[PDB]
Amino acid sequence: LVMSQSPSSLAVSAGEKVTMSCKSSQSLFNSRTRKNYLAWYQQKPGQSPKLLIYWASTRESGVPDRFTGSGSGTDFTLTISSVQAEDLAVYYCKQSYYHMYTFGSGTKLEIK
Ligand SMILES: [Co+2]
Repeated sequence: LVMSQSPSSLAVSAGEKVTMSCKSSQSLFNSRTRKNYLAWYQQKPGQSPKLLIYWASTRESGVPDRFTGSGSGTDFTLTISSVQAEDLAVYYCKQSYYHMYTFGSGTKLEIK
């Protein structure tokens, strides 16, 4: 199961908005639980990953609503409104539909 992300890199100014995509090779929706098993992680310079959103659109505790996840099946999106300098990082989507979870290659976000 391959996880494809785009674009590879983004360079924007503070206050702008960005949208990144994550496409799964197989549908990640489960009709029994009615949940898309797709998560988004934020990885800051030299640190371990931080879970941001799970079940495609549900935010973790303390995560600002500037971060918005959406999509279902095979095509997902993570949107960041009014980007801030602190958001500088690499964002990864991760599927937990199968035993062995899989990560996408990520989208690097840099602030000008
Ligand atoms: Co999930």
